[PDB]
Amino acid sequence: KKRVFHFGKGKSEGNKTMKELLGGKGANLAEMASIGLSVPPGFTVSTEACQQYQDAGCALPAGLWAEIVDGLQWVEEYMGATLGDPQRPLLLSVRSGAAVSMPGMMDTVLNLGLNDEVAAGLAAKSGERFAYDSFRRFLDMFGNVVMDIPRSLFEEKLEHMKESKGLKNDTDLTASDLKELVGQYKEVYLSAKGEPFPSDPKKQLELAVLAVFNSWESPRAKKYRSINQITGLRGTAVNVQCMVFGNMGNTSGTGVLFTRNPNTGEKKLYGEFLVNARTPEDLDAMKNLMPQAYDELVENCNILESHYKEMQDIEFTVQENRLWMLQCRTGKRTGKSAVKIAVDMVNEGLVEPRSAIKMVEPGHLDQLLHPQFENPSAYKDQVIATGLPASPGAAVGQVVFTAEDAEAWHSQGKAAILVRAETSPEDVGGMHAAVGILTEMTSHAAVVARGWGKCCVSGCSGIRVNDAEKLVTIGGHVLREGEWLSLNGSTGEVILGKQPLSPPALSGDLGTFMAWVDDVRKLKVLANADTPDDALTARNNGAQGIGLCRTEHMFFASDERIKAVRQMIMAPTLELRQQALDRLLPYQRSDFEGIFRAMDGLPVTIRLLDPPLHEFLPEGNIEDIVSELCAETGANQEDALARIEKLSEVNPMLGFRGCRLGISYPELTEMQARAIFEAAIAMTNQGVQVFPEIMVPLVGTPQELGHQVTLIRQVAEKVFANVGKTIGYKVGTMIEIPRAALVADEIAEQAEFFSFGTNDLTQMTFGYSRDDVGKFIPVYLAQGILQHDPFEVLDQRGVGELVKFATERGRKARPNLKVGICGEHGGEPSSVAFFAKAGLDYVSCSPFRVPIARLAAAQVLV
Amino acid sequence: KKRVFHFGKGKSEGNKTMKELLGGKGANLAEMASIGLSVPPGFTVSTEACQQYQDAGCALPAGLWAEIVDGLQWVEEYMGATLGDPQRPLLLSVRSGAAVSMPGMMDTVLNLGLNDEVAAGLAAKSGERFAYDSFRRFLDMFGNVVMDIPRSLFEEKLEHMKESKGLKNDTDLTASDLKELVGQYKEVYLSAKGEPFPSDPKKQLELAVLAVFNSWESPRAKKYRSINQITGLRGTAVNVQCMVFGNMGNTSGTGVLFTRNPNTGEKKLYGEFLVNARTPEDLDAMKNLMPQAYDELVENCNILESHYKEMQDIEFTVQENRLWMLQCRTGKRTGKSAVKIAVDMVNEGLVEPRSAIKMVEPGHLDQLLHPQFENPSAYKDQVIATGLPASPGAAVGQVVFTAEDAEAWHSQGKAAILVRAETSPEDVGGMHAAVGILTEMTSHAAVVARGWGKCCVSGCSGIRVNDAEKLVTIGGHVLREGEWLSLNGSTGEVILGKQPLSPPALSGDLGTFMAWVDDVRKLKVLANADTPDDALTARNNGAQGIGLCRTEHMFFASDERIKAVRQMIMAPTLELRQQALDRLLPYQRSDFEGIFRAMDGLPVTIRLLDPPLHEFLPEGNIEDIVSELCAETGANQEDALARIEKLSEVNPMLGFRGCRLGISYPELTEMQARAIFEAAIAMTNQGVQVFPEIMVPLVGTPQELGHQVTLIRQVAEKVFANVGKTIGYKVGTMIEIPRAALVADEIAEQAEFFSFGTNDLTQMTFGYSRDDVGKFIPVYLAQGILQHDPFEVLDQRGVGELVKFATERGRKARPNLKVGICGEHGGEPSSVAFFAKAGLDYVSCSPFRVPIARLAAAQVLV
Ligand SMILES: [Mg+2]
Ligand SMILES: [Mg+2]
Repeated sequence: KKRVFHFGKGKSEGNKTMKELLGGKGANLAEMASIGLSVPPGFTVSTEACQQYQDAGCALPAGLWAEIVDGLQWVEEYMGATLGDPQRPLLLSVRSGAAVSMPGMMDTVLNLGLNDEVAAGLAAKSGERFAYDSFRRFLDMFGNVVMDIPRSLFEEKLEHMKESKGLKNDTDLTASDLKELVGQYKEVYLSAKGEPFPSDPKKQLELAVLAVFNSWESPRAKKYRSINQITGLRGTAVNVQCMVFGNMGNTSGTGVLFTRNPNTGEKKLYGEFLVNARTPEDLDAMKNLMPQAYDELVENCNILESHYKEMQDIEFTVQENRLWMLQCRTGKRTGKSAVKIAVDMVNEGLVEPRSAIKMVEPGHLDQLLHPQFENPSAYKDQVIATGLPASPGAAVGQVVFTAEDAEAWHSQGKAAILVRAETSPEDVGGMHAAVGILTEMTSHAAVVARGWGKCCVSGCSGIRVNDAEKLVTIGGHVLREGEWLSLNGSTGEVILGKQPLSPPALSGDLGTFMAWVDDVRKLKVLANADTPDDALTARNNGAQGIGLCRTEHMFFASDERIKAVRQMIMAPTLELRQQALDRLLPYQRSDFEGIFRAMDGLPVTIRLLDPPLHEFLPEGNIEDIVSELCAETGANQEDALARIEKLSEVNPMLGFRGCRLGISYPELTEMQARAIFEAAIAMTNQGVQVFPEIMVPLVGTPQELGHQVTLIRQVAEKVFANVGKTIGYKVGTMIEIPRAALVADEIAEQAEFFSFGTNDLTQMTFGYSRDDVGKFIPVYLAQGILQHDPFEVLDQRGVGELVKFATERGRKARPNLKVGICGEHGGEPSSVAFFAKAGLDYVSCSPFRVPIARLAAAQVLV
Repeated sequence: KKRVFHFGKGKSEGNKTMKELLGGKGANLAEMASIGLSVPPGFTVSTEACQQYQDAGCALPAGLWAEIVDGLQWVEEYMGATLGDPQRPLLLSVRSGAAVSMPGMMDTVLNLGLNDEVAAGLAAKSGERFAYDSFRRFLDMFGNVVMDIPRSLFEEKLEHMKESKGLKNDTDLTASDLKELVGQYKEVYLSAKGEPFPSDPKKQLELAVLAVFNSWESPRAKKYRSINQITGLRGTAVNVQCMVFGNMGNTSGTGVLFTRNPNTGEKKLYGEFLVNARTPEDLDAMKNLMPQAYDELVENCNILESHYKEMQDIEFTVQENRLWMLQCRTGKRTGKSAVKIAVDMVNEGLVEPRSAIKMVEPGHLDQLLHPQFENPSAYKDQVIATGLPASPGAAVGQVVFTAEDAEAWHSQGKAAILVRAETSPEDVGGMHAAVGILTEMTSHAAVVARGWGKCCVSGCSGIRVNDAEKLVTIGGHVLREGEWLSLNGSTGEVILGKQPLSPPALSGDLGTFMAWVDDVRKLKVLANADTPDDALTARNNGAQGIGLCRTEHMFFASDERIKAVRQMIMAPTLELRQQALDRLLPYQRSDFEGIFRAMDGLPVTIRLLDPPLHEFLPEGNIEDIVSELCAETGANQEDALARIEKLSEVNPMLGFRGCRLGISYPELTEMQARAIFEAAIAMTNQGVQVFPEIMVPLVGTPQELGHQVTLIRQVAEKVFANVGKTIGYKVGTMIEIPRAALVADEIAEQAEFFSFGTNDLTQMTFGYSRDDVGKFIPVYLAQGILQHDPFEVLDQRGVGELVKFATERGRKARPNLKVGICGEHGGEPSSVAFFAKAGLDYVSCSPFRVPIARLAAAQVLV
């Protein structure tokens, strides 16, 4: 067989490697057959046959039809049926298929080899209504796809029939009605084509083949190929196969199933079977009717899992007590099911760890990191609305309408659902105290929740929040302060009442799976945390330390801390401006001690003040901003106003911030370094292992870094002397300025470690203000100008080149330079993959993204 | 002579090439002597002698003193005088000097070999008061620099003498008073050193030599060397020479001069001579007293110019009818003098063009591009204040206090001086109409003037501008509207009245000099102009076309045009938003026709709209902004407010601007392209040669550029068809986004030319908001973190690498890719030099910077 390959249970001339000749689908059919799967017999016309076709004057090649006939004869003899015979009928299916995906190809044609005589022979065991309904559809399909007859001509008589009969929803058409349409359809063949419908099965087949070959050069198919610059190909193949039915009596039927439970992972066939074809009946009912069939099904499923090393979602049809395998694909499943299956298959000795790692997707794993309801279905009779999955996870708490109230609930150890028509940066404190957030995937609330791993249903516009009064209008029900409400941040649903939460998992399979993940990955995964509590949550999620502790975020923690910063900025005498810095030192030192204890034994990287001073000022009308500052700091109006204007900036993202501030106000960096080293020593004295790292933000030259490094080392010497003890530590820098990447060799002389700030790097490289990019990104994506939003998915070609240059040049200067990334791409699978192959030492992300990062760092290596 | 080289008129063992052994100064002295200059005889101790010194146990090397003695004997026999002899006295000078500049070295010591006996022998012909005053100074100097005796010990007796005598301003001290101090000074030698002042000339010399060798390892000298990582050196040399005086009678004197007039360039000795030493007398008086001397001077000057190929500023001393050449250096001169001298020296066959080009500095040339007063001195008795040279040039006009009034004066063809305590972006229209600007080098007014080439004296804080009333308080005089006032933007002066302006130059020397400049340069120099009048001013300054015409600046031209843009932004129906665009089309088309005619025969590159739409909105309180917009566009309050907020941005430099706007609102780019092509055809039909170029701003990907290019080419096809004519044109892009540089190979597929926008490129590369960088740049420069402001002087190491990468990769893709730069570095000498060697095709700057650019593009090549 050089152009036509037949195939059947345990028989096939082709093999799984011939994707070129047999096309993707052909090669798979051959493989499925080659391993003993009960697949209806058939044959495949190679892509060469399609090439010789278009080349030999775009006409049917010599000898092909001969081989095709051999194939069919082989299939007929195999199935115990013949093409165009009422007694022993043989109906076929004709599908196309290239080596790769390709649109515009001839649509699948079912039940070929059918005619008035065969249709009657079919009504025999399957029924009359089914036979002629099928004959009608075939005439339509074969006519439109093979003969190029407008479907409209056919639909013109189908609806013109109801206009006389009495219905429009086809299903009422009786047997005779169908026979009448069959006649009317054939006349369409004479009216449109001039000639009659080919009643000879062989003629149909021939045409169908030619129809497929011609589909390779179709408009859609060529545009597609022309767009992706797809060349070499050679054409499409022709996959022919036998039709089968489960309506030839009670000794037949159809069913679908997952070789394993797609929700729990339990190793048990999970599906349903329909007898003679109503509503489905479970599997156990099949064997109790078709024993030899159910047994064949079982052996088929075992084969699938043994060979494909994966759970399968299939469609089978048992015809007259004989089972048939029609469709098989890797089965979708929940994360719970994904992890259990991966682990059982390893324990079963079916797959090894390195392969199991690829069986759990980031989406699967995410599901297991947040609490979930016990039965999202059991509460269908209670759902009262649906919004957007701003942040996955299940939550149950009492309704509240203010951050302050949420915080209050939290302080009493109680669960509250914060509900606000919309949120603001001032409610952030309450949003963290709430067990769930609900507002009337891109909303600013959603983003915040995700990092915390907090449930949040945003964009639920079908809601009205009554503030004056303490109630909210949602769906048809009204909820008032104190009433229970459930939120599903994964589905976006807003159930009513107190739905149950699945209890902690005891299987240990997640722990088992993750140990493989951690064994395989080379990248370390750190966490971005600014508080002792987040440090703990990061450690519990497997973080190997803290790659980024943002000191500015340690002040927006309380009104008191914020006022303290303002006092600093408004100081009149250095005698007081130092007193204000001294005040900030305790807050810092206290927070660092807490973070260090939580990270006992792990490296902790703390970044020097980065935001422009303007950020720590009240917001609102200028007059009011001035009033608040005077009351909070003791400054007069003139000075306050002058100071506010002086701190104002046109482009704050590139203004007076980062090391520029640290360099201009040395005392600031000296205060933070003192706070760090003193906290470190205090915790060491209590037996905590502390490995502090100090990082300088927004550096663009070696000089800026050197200046800050000198300051840090000086403070370290004094603190160590004053406390009579010394501990190791490291000084490093952020690489978020494109210039820094360019002169990374020079910068590496002073920095012991590099930490890419791809957020800022992406902003400066693209010249994109993330704060304002929302005004044109949608258009860029819609227009194909951008493939992905650079802020979510690392732009490997651009930003990526700078990361590579910087990494290479920095390590050439300091061979053991530690290199990481703390931008948000640090928790994004495709970005993490790029960082791994770029040779970075680690990635650092939010606490709850840590497991995802770990998974991604392993998957890229296997 | 292997360690000590003597030298005299036409005699010297060393030569101009021995900068290593003889040090920079030694080699020069040798060269000066080697060509027959009348330089007092002397000798130089090689740097080896200094090395052997520090190495042989930091002590005087063997044989050296022997050679030193040979040298002195040679000099004595040469001069007809002996060391330590009253009758035939010989006084020496001892200077240090390495191969390169080096601070911390032993200070120059004059009149060595002096004592009580010699001092008397000196009082003989020079006088008593001079002799002992010199002896006193020598004792002091020799004691402090050679014996390490605190000057304080000496000054303690110098002021303690006046406390008894009766004066403090040394010059009254009589001969005997000096003799008394001489005695008191020597006692300081016994009190401080223990031993007496070495009265033996030979001992002094020896010590002096050792003093110099020891100066190489001095604190200051080592820190300096340690900072610049200066190695290899080997030490400093010792230059010894004979002293000479012009106070030994009427047959002696001293004088200084320029071999050519430093103000006009006239080939005539320009200087003054002082007899026996009062107030100086001109040169002609020298010959009429010392003929053989004046004749020697003449031959010396001719030699200097013949050998050094440059005008010289010197100091000479004629002692007893014998001339001596003491100091020679290239003479400072005005730009007028620089150009005339360079051109005459070529005509004289003294230097060739390639060398003359290096004789005129950018500062020199700048002086000749703007009008100047006839005699800044003649108006000294009229100056009434002094400020900052915000923008060079002389200006004479009537005082006015509003832009509107300046514009009014201009419309009547009259000269006005705009005077405002400070200026704003709204007065820009009047500032251009004024012939001069004056406000009460970094002020925003100054910068603006420079481009226009307009006179401006900013920062003249000693001024009070009375608005209510139409007068201004300056100096002691009060000026009211209409009164004449003169401004010097070069000096910063504010003369009173109507001072005369030098008439146009007729020499033709500037034209001659510039033709050499233009012959040598390879870079073409284009101009940045947005109006027909600026295009003309650029052409008159030698611009070879327009590298950048900013279309946004073509709208801030008149209230009407600005309102038209606002109407566009506030359009309610597309039926009107197009009517608003149609309105903008005429303004554009009309301006382009004008620009094209002025640039007949030269390429004109026009850039698509670049500023964020927010920029075209009124400024002020929000409520007022809304009111104005409603009145100007017909919008209601709600919509106006919504629109204003919607256009607001956090970081406008990286927001919704440039091609992002052109891509999101295609009609905008279609309107501009139509305007361009229609203007081009209209002018071609009138016989003007038009070579239009369309440039796409702020591109970061090939896709953004392709999208805009497609739009442009479509409009070009329609316009050419509608007008039945076709002309050539080009499409290109700005390279101001770091990412664009990185993917310049891809971008080059669509762009026919690259134009670097180093302003923006520098902002994104450094992450510097130029609008806000002023808050830390001063500190960075003061702290040595930055060498230069990157926005003025191209950062070759960083921004420069991106320019190189982009240029190389872009040309590899499109070999004939035209590559230029239009950022401000395009007119900065060191930046222009970098662009030339980077292989760019051209630079484009403001109109009046064009000649400077041309000069710089030539100087880098010779
Ligand atoms: Mg950052
Ligand atoms: Mg720009």
